[PDB]
Amino acid sequence: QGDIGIDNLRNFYTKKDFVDLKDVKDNDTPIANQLQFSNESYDLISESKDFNKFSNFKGKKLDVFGISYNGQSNTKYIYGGVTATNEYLDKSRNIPINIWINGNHKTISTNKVSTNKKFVTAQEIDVKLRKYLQEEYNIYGHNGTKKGEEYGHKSKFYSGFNIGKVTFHLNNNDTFSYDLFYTGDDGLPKSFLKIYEDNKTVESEKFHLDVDISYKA
Amino acid sequence: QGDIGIDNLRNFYTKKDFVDLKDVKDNDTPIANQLQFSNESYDLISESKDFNKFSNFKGKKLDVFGISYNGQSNTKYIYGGVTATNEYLDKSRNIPINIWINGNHKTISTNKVSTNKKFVTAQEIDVKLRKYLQEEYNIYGHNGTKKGEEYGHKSKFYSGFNIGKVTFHLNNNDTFSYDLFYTGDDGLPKSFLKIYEDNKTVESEKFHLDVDISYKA
Ligand SMILES: [Cl-]
Ligand SMILES: [Cl-]
Ligand SMILES: [Cl-]
Ligand SMILES: [Cl-]
Ligand SMILES: [Cl-]
Ligand SMILES: [Cl-]
Ligand SMILES: [Cl-]
Ligand SMILES: [Cl-]
Ligand SMILES: [Cl-]
Ligand SMILES: [Cl-]
Ligand SMILES: [Cl-]
Ligand SMILES: [Cl-]
Ligand SMILES: [Cl-]
Repeated sequence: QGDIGIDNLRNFYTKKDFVDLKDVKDNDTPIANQLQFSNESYDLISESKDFNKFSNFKGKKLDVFGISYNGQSNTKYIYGGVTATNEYLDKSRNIPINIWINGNHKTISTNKVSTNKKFVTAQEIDVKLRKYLQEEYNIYGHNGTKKGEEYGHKSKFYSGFNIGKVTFHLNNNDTFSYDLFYTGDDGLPKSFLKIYEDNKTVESEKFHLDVDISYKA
Repeated sequence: QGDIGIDNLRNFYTKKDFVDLKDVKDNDTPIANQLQFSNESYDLISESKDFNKFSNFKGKKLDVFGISYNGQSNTKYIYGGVTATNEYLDKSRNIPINIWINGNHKTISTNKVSTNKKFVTAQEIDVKLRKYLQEEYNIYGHNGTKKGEEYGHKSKFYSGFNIGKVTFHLNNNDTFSYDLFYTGDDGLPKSFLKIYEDNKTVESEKFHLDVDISYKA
């Protein structure tokens, strides 16, 4: 009856704790499309369509960041999220953001959207960004504060917004974008998180974000 | 270590065959809190905290319905489950159900939740209901079909749900409820089935069910 994608976007992007593993050794299985990181409670399984990258990462110490969802028994899944552990930046870089809210542009940078990775996954930046947008603009509704109240509750999220895009602007002239309100075919994380299966990375010092949020009735 | 309550709720409510005995004579023991029904393989022992009811039932022909669990040697236990054999309905009555799934209400009646007893145990209705909810909504996970796939697998049951209630609405009214995810203190049937020890009955023609299933992390 309902759209499970609404609660799932809000939960998985803004309430559930992100995966944040540093310098963890992959288990080096024969599985071509997965890396696997074991701990005392569960195994985290990363899936990617970049088999060549994953082959190179087999048995290496790696960083993992993003959104996980439940697997059978003591397993959890994440799409991509994996980076190498060869070099880092000397400190956290806050990613510069150009943001348009109902067509009105401003700029912001925040400790809440930052990385010290030399190459960071687009996933890590995106999930941090959406958590921040929920905090500041209540984009998915029910953020639990008064921040973003000025935009109303007209959308099916009980928010002011139902259209939005994050655009990664590379030093290039290249870009790529994700839809902030994409719920996949069924509103389930196995579907909507699949956008991260390329394990796309960006050079952290050499990109910025353009963000757009709006409403259409 | 795991939560044995997960597998036990799934097994005892949805895989293990329910006790369904009709017009069986109690053995008329001196035991105040138990009735006993003997067959060629084992004795089924019903336990209740309603000593007055059990005293009245001693040595009578009775109906027994619910969930049994293992006793020593050739014995099995059930909490309550016992009704008299004086009168019945002319055919089975499907119990009307109001159900909320993630806050969305609909109505259903089904042959799978029905009784022809004039007074039926809340136990019989509850266990039938939960088997039906597993079939239709995969509430306890691993139902073995695609029904309920649309709710996902985020919960520790590998299902879309971790909060739920069945409410018996009497026509007076008077309600009482059971928690659909209660596992008792230890996850064992001797514990979680104890909710049925009152041998509570309802007048079958004069009640309906309100059911609520949802998820929180
Ligand atoms: Cl499981
Ligand atoms: Cl990398
Ligand atoms: Cl509004
Ligand atoms: Cl909307
Ligand atoms: Cl709402
Ligand atoms: Cl999809
Ligand atoms: Cl780049
Ligand atoms: Cl069993
Ligand atoms: Cl009775
Ligand atoms: Cl009917
Ligand atoms: Cl899910
Ligand atoms: Cl859970
Ligand atoms: Cl009643």
